[PDB]
Amino acid sequence: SMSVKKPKRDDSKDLALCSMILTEMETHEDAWPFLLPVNLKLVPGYKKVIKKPMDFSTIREKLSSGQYPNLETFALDVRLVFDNCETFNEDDSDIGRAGHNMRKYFEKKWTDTFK
Repeated sequence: SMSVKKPKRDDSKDLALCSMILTEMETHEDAWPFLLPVNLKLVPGYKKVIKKPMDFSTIREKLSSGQYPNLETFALDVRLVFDNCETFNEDDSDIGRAGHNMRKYFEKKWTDTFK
């Protein structure tokens, strides 16, 4: 509350560390569905169904330009990528499996780096 604060957690490396995680996600072999924004002209249904599209290139640009106020807003956009994928793709599809694999990969790196 006013003039009453928990001890200050060091957040000075968060930017660098989120960039590293994002690099590891970018270079994973199953990243290919997620590297670029879904082409809303060429994929029927996407625009109407997926209210907030997100992809790794968009996260990278937001990251690089100070548009994440903290590491939690960064994790929310990563999770959005996989939540969108589960909304639009069957579990038993190459893309559906890719999204489950990548979410696992991310959540481990996240826990190991920050928890």
